[PDB]
Amino acid sequence: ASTDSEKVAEYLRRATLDLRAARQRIRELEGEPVAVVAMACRLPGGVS
Amino acid sequence: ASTDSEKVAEYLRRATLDLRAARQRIRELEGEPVAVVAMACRLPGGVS
Amino acid sequence: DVVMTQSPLSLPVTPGEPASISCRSSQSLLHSNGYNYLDWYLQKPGQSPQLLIYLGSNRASGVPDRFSGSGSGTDFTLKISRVEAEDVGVYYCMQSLQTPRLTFGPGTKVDIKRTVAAPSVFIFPPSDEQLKSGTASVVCLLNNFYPRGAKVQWKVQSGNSQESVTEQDSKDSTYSLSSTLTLSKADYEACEVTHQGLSSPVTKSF
Amino acid sequence: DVVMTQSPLSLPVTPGEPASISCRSSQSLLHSNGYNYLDWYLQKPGQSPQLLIYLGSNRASGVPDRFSGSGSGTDFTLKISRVEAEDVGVYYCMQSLQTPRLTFGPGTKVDIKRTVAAPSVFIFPPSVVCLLNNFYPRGAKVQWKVSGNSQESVTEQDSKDSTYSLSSTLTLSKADYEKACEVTHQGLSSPVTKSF
Amino acid sequence: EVQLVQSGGGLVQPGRSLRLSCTASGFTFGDYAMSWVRQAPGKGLEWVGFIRSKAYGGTTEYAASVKGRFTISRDDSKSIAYLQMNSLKTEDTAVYYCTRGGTLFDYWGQGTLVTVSSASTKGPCLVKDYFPEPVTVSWNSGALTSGVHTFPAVLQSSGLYSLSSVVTVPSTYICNVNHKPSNTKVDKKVEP
Amino acid sequence: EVQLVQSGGGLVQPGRSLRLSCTASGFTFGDYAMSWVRQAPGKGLEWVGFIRSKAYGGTTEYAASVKGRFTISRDDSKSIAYLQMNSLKTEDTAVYYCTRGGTLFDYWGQGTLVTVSSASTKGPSVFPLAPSSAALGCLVKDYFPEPVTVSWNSGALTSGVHTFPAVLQSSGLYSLSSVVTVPSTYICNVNHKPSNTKVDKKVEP
Repeated sequence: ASTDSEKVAEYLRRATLDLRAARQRIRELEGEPVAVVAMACRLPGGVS
Repeated sequence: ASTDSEKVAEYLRRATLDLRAARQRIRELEGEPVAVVAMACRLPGGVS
Repeated sequence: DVVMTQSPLSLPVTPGEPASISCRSSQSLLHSNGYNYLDWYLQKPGQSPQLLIYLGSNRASGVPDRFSGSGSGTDFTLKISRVEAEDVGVYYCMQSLQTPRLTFGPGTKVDIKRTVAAPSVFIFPPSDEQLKSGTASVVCLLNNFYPRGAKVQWKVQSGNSQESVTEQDSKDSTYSLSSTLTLSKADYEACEVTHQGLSSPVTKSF
Repeated sequence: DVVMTQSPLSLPVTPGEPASISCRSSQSLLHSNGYNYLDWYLQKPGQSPQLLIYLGSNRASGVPDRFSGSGSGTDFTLKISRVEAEDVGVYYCMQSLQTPRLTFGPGTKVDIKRTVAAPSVFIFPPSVVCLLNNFYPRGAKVQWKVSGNSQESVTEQDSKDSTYSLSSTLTLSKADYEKACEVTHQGLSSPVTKSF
Repeated sequence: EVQLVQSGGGLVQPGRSLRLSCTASGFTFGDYAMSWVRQAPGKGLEWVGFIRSKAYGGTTEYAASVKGRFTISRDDSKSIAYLQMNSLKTEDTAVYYCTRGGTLFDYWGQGTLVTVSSASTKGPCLVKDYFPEPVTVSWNSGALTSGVHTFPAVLQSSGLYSLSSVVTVPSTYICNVNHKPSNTKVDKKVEP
Repeated sequence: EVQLVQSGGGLVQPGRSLRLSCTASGFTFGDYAMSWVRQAPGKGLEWVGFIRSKAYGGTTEYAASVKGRFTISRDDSKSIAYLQMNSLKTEDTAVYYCTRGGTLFDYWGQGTLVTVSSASTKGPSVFPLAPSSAALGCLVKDYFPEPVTVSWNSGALTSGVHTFPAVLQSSGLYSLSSVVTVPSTYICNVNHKPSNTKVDKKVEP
């Protein structure tokens, strides 16, 4: 109604959000950090 | 150039293109098929 | 400027194989900028509706990848891959070029495909749960008569009754139904049903 | 409606560490839809220009992930992560509120950072020239007086060392000579003169 | 990250007023435009109204069949939108939804249900003449759990909904009802 | 994929006429709007014109110093854009670009030289010297056109060469210079294939 930029803005926002989500998924797939939670060892010299 | 009538169209087209490219990249990364090229075997009997 | 078009309203589905829904509206909706103005919405039975495909054919984020869309100047089809159980629901062809919309429309309904069936034609001219106080309104009953398309009428002639349906009889997929006629005391001095599974109409008075 | 980069026009860089280019504007854009109509462009030496980021910071495809824009409607600034080879050229700030855009703008140059090595001065008697050598950072002033007519040239940023060299020629025609050449550099003290 | 968590509703006699609230969360509520959609029971969908964003002003379009009956107000301090029910008239009863966006309908929030009209509890196998709203069945005192065919209620001339349930066997059956506001369990057997 | 190529360009005397062809492939050319930009040889980039799309119909607007000078042309059968030339001026000598988009300048073309002058191929002069020391200098003056090659010791010593780019003389000719080093038997050689001239010169201090 208002001029013609009354519906185009919503589509622009939707497209931007989808692009952001897709790039986030790419980043998580290819570069997700991995954390170490626990560790155990058995080494000479009486180390247990 | 008509304000808010043509400028948004180019941005929408660019955003759609980028979204399509990102989704294509995701699909290719996740499940791209792999082809079999050569063949070799050594089986019991006279098979060589 | 009307989108009265719709796919077969009672399209059934089976798990595993794809399906297609198409609606071809009135005068083309291709804007000057070069974009169709059609959108798709899904109403899962029980909760709030959801958005599937916005302008043209572009899957929204979070929608399963099985869904896809296609379109043209006036022809638009919604193509879905292998169907699962949860996909049962209601779908709408939804346009945005015209004035702000007044109603989404009748939409399309889907269900699990099932072989044809026949009713049980149970009638209860006996009526005592409301007797000696007022009219009990009688009741004629149907059971396991898939597909859901059926209708009833009362003759003895009548023009006032009430009906209710169930939700595809759960796993039976047969849509049991009950009908209730409306009567009074002054007229207390029957139910006829026919559907494509039933070859001939049947009526009883006992 | 008037935008100037206001960023360091030279901005020497060195790989490894990141950098940034500020872009100060006039009254903010903030179109009613809720966006900023500002874009970025990059020009490689001797290459066709290419787009990097359109409105806001949503860098298009093909662009490496090391680029990232940011900023409000009147304080736009482009962030670049760890610096690598190339990326040397001219960067442009582009607005979109006024359609009849005439010139992209002076732009900001990018080059490899180096030391403050002093220049060298030489003269060539006979239509004579005054040339220098290896005077990074770029810059030199020629004020031949013994003024008004001159012609000079400058090479690229000395790929192997990044120390520019310059040559300027006195504009003369024939035997009309009947009788100054000094250069001031920021990495140099008071200029020295040969004067034939 | 995005919820609308609308609330506020109940039973209202004809010719009265009420209000509803939609609560934004996460996203910048200022830019978007709110909308209200009503779904009648057993029907499709219908649009009620919407309010433009501040960038375009505060224009509100109330479609039709309302024309000042209800009003939509927007608050930005707490990002809450309000719909002012006023002078309710019978058929207005439905479930109401608050959605985000003027033309493209986004995340859509969730719905709330209101009723209308005036009556009183009556108490109820037909299981007729009740008006709390819900009714439960405890077939065979909860023992028999086969062949159950409980059917949804049906509006009548003066409310006072009625129910139905049936089982079959070609061969000890209490049916029985439960009523939350009155606890009028009747049990009883039947022989035809 | 999306490729844009440009054709049409060369030496033309003042007051001539010409046209430029922009070729697009790999996308629906109808929707987009073409725009032409020009970069001066040693200056910034200045917008020239912009033609709208038939969806909005419309035409171009051009700008100052170009309005009423020459026009545009755009087709649809083969998606070939045309820029006309009318009464070319010497200051118009600059590289030209054709790119997609009217406001957001997307994927560009490749460029075309398109020079304007009124002269002929000439033979370069030498006037060399070695005053005292060391960046030995053997300049080249009064040659046309631009293509020219220089070397030292018949292309033997190539360590520290500091040949400088060309500069336009006020007479339409060009002047060069070339110095390398000698911190102490050196001959300067230059070739001008467009004028097919071989010049080798020995210089002493």
